[PDB]
Amino acid sequence: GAESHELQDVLEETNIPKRLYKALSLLKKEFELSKLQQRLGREVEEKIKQTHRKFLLQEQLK
Amino acid sequence: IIKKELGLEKDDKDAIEEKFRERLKELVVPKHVMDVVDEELSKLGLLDNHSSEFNVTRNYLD
Repeated sequence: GAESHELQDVLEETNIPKRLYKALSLLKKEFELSKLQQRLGREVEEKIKQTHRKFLLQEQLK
Repeated sequence: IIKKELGLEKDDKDAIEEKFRERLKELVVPKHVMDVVDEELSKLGLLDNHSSEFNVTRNYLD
């Protein structure tokens, strides 16, 4: 999901090892960014579920 | 929640406590009024931000 600049830089890499390593590094960047998004989403999902679970505990007490 | 106020800024609604206290800290004052102030502050902490009760509490504390 990188912009056109990273793709152009990958094209600029004449040697196959260099372009392949750049592509793998960009794959790592994509995976880690998606990991940050997934971790944050799961964190807040559990937090909101726990917020509702607080009301569930309230109703159980009632 | 992901930003955790790192995308917005602290609403300062809780900061109203200290704002009013420092707005009063400097005054040599009787004691009954302090306990009334503390009760109003506790109600403010309990009362929701959007409540009309909360708005009247804010005006009375002003």
